[PDB]
Amino acid sequence: ANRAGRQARIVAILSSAQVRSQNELAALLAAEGIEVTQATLSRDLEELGAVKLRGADGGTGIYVVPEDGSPVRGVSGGTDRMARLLGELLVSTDDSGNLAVLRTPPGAAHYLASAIDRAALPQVVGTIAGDDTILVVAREPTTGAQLAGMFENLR
Amino acid sequence: GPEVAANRAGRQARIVAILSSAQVRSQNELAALLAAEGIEVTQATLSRDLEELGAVKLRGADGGTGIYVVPEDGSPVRGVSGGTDRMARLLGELLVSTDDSGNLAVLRTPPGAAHYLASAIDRAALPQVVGTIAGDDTILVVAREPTTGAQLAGMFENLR
Amino acid sequence: KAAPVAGPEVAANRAGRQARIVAILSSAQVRSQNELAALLAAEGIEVTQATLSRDLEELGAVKLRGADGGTGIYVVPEDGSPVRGVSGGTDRMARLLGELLVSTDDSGNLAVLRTPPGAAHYLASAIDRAALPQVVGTIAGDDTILVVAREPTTGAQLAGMFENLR
Amino acid sequence: ANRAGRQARIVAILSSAQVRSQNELAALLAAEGIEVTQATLSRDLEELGAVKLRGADGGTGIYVVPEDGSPVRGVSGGTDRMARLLGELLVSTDDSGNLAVLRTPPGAAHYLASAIDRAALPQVVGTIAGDDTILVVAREPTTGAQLAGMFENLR
Amino acid sequence: ANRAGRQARIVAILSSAQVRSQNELAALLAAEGIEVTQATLSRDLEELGAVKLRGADGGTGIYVVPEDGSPVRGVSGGTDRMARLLGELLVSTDDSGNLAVLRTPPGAAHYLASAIDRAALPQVVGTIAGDDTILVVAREPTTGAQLAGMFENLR
Amino acid sequence: AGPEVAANRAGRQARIVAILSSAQVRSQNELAALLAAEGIEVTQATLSRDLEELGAVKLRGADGGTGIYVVPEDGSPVRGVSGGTDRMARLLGELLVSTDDSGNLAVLRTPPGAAHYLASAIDRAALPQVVGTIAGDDTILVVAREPTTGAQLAGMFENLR
DNA sequence: TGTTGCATAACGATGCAAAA
DNA sequence: TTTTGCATCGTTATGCAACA
DNA sequence: TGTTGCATAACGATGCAAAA
DNA sequence: TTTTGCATCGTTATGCAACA
DNA sequence: TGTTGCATAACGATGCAAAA
DNA sequence: TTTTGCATCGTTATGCAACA
Ligand SMILES: NC(=[NH2+])NCCC[C@H](N)C(=O)O
Ligand SMILES: NC(=[NH2+])NCCC[C@H](N)C(=O)O
Ligand SMILES: NC(=[NH2+])NCCC[C@H](N)C(=O)O
Ligand SMILES: NC(=[NH2+])NCCC[C@H](N)C(=O)O
Ligand SMILES: NC(=[NH2+])NCCC[C@H](N)C(=O)O
Ligand SMILES: NC(=[NH2+])NCCC[C@H](N)C(=O)O
Repeated sequence: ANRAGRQARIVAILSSAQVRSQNELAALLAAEGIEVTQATLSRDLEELGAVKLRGADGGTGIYVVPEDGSPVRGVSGGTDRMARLLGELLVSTDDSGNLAVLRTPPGAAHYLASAIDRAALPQVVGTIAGDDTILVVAREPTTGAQLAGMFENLR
Repeated sequence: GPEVAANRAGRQARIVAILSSAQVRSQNELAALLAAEGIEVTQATLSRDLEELGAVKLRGADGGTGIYVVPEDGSPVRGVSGGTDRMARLLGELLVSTDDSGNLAVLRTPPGAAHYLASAIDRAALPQVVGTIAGDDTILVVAREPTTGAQLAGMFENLR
Repeated sequence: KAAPVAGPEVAANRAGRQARIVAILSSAQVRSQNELAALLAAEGIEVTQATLSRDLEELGAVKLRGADGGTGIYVVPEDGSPVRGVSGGTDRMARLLGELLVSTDDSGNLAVLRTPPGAAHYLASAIDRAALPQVVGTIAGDDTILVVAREPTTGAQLAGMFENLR
Repeated sequence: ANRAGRQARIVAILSSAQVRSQNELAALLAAEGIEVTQATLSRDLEELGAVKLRGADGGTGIYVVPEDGSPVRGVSGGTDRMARLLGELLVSTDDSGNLAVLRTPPGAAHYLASAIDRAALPQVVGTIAGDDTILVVAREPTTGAQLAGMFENLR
Repeated sequence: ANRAGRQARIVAILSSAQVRSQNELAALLAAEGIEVTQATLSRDLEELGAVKLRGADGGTGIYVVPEDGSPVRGVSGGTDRMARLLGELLVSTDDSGNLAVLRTPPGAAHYLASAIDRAALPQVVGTIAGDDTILVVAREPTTGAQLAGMFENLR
Repeated sequence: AGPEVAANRAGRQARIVAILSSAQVRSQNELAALLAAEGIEVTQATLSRDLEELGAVKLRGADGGTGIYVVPEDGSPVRGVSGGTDRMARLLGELLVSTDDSGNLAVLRTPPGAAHYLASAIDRAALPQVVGTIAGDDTILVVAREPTTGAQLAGMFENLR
């Protein structure tokens, strides 16, 4: 029942049991020989990298050891990221009234359009993408003409 | 404007927004940043929300108390699956017909409803589905072997 | 036609029934609501004329006189081709609106609605059927809808309507 | 005699009033001088071509005179129609298992895919369209190979 | 003479070899008995209809004999073509400001929208298609109202 | 006085296909001229690299040798040849989230909206073992042609980034 | 049927003292 | 010098009732 | 890592003279 | 009368370095 | 809040007799 | 010879309660 030897037995338990909470982890260890208290397990999981992952509607969650690196890749970034994509797949800029008209390679529309929404520009009312064209609605007083050139200057 | 909504649709979309561009490490903290927009809700629902959103409190700070992150569509959380409570709702609201062929399950919906339903299915991340793909009034659900298309169709059927 | 024996298993709700209704009215000569209830029954779909009336009323179906004498047939306007002359329709749009509407905003003659991912097209469809006289038409992406207000109505004005209507 | 001068006054009433029912049409005529009974109005509207149109969720409906020709163009046809479209915009046919893979000109996918659904082929489980590609799922025992060639033979 | 018997042996070589260049075609013939020079082969391929086809990212290319007729069907035409499609699947025209609103049969949107882009109308800033609706952005001074009626007059 | 094109491949290429479609280009240097006629100055070196990635072919239209340039229209890939990975491999390591399979199907996942973009590069690749593709928003279905299997395709995409 | 607040149990991280 | 347990309190989950 | 220009080799079409 | 080779020059491909 | 059945009023088409 | 009204009955709409 060594200290560093206990954690190696925890890893195995997790990779074959839906461990709900730390209490139930004391049990899975208890009936297994090794016996500890909730407080200390919280410490092991801490340094063991383990986390409490769950499905999209999977209630409480389960403790599991992260594999490759990051267990979850959450929602994308902001402005600087859009700038990079923008320069990568922006074909042409144009405007008409409060409207800015972006043209992209076939199918690339939605991807770029999303990156734009992500940046949450205060001067933008929202976007709509087709296949090779995006409409960017500017909010008063800002004009589509402005946005048009605006996108240009970070392509 | 933009004038957010006074419902789950509005609040949730607003929730993911914040958690994405901020360092939220506690549910009550979220309730504060929401209040900072005229969005007042109790921690009870917030718990019910980011649980339906599939949000996880990953330890970013090298010490216990970590941050909140919401898995980006297309990149479901590796390891877990759970999620039906909602899919079951939309399923009894949008499902027109179930049918199958081979390892494929063919769901039908009203016009335009295709993508919406499939999204809830993707979040459900069912272990027996490899993934989904939607058109306008049709969804294809790829059953992962040895599970069959017929079998999937059955599930969707008696689950509404 | 659709049975779990040799075909697609229809649903036990409005979604399923309605989609099945339009199907029949399209490939058949239905001239009475009770007749519809029969052809539906012929598929294990049993419903009363009360709801059928509520259904094809929400579907925007009309009893056009095809037979040169009074008693005509039923037809459901094809999306993109709304009925010319009338507009009415909110009861449903109002429902989906309070369920899918994330945010309302505007600019010029445009009203910008936001929805959850994928919900864009679904909502816009209910709006198209509503055929509001002050909207020229709609167009949806994935999480965004553009509603073109017809002059002199303004984008701001439309945004307001959608707002307090949920 | 007079019976034909009355109908000309009915046309005008309709083009400027939300006439709900035939009773309320007797009223609109009554307070206007001309007076008749429900039974006969049913006859006038009959031969006048008038119909009771309504919005998608517009409740009861209103009597109106059809303009150009047909007031409403309802849901499309069936098999023979698909055949026409099919020959018009089908680029290539192929298959793999229970799957038939149709290729169309850019964007034409959804249109053709719809025409296919309309035909409601008993040997088809449903379709899904992208931009220039459609997937047609065949139902056992029918194979995608069959459908593939099937489409070919009516292009 | 023998000149007509050599080409028949070239056809076969091509239908079973990735012939990169004409030099390597002299070799494939050389070690086969028949021997000629680069200059003359250029002439044979010329009248043999053969062409140098290649994949989308398939480098140099390969000589192959066209089968049915045209080996490649390239990007679509221009204005007169759009006119044909336009009359075929245009449900209704309308406008609001610099915007023209086209309505099509379900799913037909993207197809027609593409044909419009193809015409590259100088008075058009670009288009965006949904399912049964297209938005056509006019460029100043041209108004959506103009475009709206413009489309009408070639339906 | 019009749409302001871009100063990159995205802009130039889209502009290239435009010209080749509505014109009779019979030489690469000629293209460089018509491009220059729009403030688009590039060397024949890249133009060669461009219309090679576009899959353009110099088909003999004029009854004599010197023919014109045509770019195959999406949905109508060139019959006979396949080649094309250099680009698909790029987008693949940039947009591919996860690979999975089932039966004759390969299921690729991408970020939101990226689905169609990736699938397009795959379609142009015209791989002999793929019958075709179809994309949603964050998912692509790749139909492997027998005897090739879905699992097999998944593998390829995997170790190719 | 779907949703939210309230009040309470369930659960996890950490200071501080004792033990190996 | 370090590790574990105790005890505490910040944090998250849920039965239940109210309401629409 | 992705891209473009430069300079150079690789490659293909054609006039002109000799050969079958 | 036609066909092939020589030689030439317009056309296309690429190693390499520069640059971001 | 969304939905469906039940029972009832609202509504429209038609046979048959009287009126212009 | 035709047109309108009466009266009837097939057809469609809805308040209300039950239920989820
Ligand atoms: N699917 C296509 N190839 N469409 C071509 C035209 C696209 C249209 N302008 C849009 O972005 O909506
Ligand atoms: N209204 C339409 N766009 N119909 C075409 C799409 C139909 C096809 N079953 C799909 O869901 O992809
Ligand atoms: N995942 C996505 N496809 N996002 C696109 C969002 C913006 C896009 N213009 C729309 O119509 O909503
Ligand atoms: N123009 C495009 N977006 N092409 C993408 C093609 C992807 C796939 N073959 C589909 O039809 O969905
Ligand atoms: N089947 C549908 N998606 N219908 C809704 C269409 C929404 C909008 N009118 C568009 O064309 O984009
Ligand atoms: N934002 C969305 N459209 N989500 C639904 C995605 C459904 C399916 N995975 C697809 O890619 O088509």
